[PDB]
Amino acid sequence: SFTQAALTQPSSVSANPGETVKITCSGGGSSSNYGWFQQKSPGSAPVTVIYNNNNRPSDIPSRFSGSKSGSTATLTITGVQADDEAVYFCGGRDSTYAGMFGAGTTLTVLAVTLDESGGGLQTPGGALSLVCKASGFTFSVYDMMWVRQAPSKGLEWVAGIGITGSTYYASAVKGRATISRDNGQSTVRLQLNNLRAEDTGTYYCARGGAYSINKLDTWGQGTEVIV
Amino acid sequence: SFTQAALTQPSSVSANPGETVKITCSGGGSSSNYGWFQQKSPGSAPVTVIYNNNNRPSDIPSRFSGSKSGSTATLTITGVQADDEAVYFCGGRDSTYAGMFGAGTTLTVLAVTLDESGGGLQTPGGALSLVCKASGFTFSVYDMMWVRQAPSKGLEWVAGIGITGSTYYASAVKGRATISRDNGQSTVRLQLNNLRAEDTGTYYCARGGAYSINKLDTWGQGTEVIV
Ligand SMILES: [Cl-]
Ligand SMILES: [Cl-]
Ligand SMILES: [Cl-]
Ligand SMILES: [Cl-]
Ligand SMILES: [Cl-]
Ligand SMILES: [Cl-]
Repeated sequence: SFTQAALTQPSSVSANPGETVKITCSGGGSSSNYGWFQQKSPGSAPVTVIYNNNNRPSDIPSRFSGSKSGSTATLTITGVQADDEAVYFCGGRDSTYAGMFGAGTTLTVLAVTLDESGGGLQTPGGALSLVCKASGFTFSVYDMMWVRQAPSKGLEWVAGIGITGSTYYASAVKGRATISRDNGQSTVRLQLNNLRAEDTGTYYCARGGAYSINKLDTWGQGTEVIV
Repeated sequence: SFTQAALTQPSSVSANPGETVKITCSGGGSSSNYGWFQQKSPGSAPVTVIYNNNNRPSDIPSRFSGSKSGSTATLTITGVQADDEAVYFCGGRDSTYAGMFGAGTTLTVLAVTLDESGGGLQTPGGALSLVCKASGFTFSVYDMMWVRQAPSKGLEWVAGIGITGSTYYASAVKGRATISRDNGQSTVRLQLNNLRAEDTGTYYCARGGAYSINKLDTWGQGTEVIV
């Protein structure tokens, strides 16, 4: 718990389209081999791009290749495309019978919008603060609201705010929630305290209504909250 | 908490490609209006397809239309495509200042694979059982393993099983985990007890190695576990 050992790989690498990118990883047991796994977003499942140092799965383009040299391995992507943007995890094993990963290398390849943040792990009885940053429109003339969705459940209205600052809250969160807006920063904020397990879920900000869900024309991508 | 009121919409509707589908929803305050939101998978953010009874956002095809009649509204999709498969939520407001949703209507439009299930919400100190169902290959001749990923963290090896039944566990779960396989049912099972918050995350089954992550050529889609 207070100790960890992982494979070493770089945090990030940037490339223009069409370039050849190489990412190297080191560590693992002395005779170990290596694989590489692509995860295009934290919510998508990894896929293998290279296994056993240098083999491609059938569904992977030939522009992906790999090699091993000693206790290092290298992933090469020729002709990088925007679609190749992802975190690439190396994996292998230690000198014992345990699997090991690297921390992952993020590959970066060099309109009305709403962007939520502030979620993550939370303690029962604790509090959270979510913020949505809007852009691409006159923020001050729109009502805004938050909607959430518990794991394997439907959409639930949480709170909303009108253009004169009137606020409205769902019974589920009454007494514990505060929604506010900062027209200068084009942000809306949702504070929620005395967290319960029922507060767990994905939280979306959306534009157009405060309590009138029918007026919503634009949704953020959400932020996950786990109590 | 022991009471709920929502808009009424049907659980599901099935259609062949090219058909015109209509889904109707009822309820809400007497003068309320309605919107419709598409969610293609529980992990993707909703998007508005209709708002204010009958308006389409600019990025939505004209094959989507809506109408309101009294305290009912209807979503129509002409020329349904496979890509239209999704849950469609209606939304509006009550007679008071609160937003309301329906439970959502699932639209159904009429190889080596691994499919995990058994996750969801869990209580600290409780236990869980995840199962992966394999198909498309001779299951009994492959090593299999589970990997997890905590919110906003990297991949972590959990446990693996070889073709002779040898099992291997990460230190994080030693004493609390049991991995098993049923070659007859092409399933692998991960039991985990005395759950801690650190056990929260998405859990993947993958084919090819028990502790040798480099041998993995195929990944499941994952199952989420929240303690
Ligand atoms: Cl070794
Ligand atoms: Cl207002
Ligand atoms: Cl409103
Ligand atoms: Cl009314
Ligand atoms: Cl074995
Ligand atoms: Cl192995």
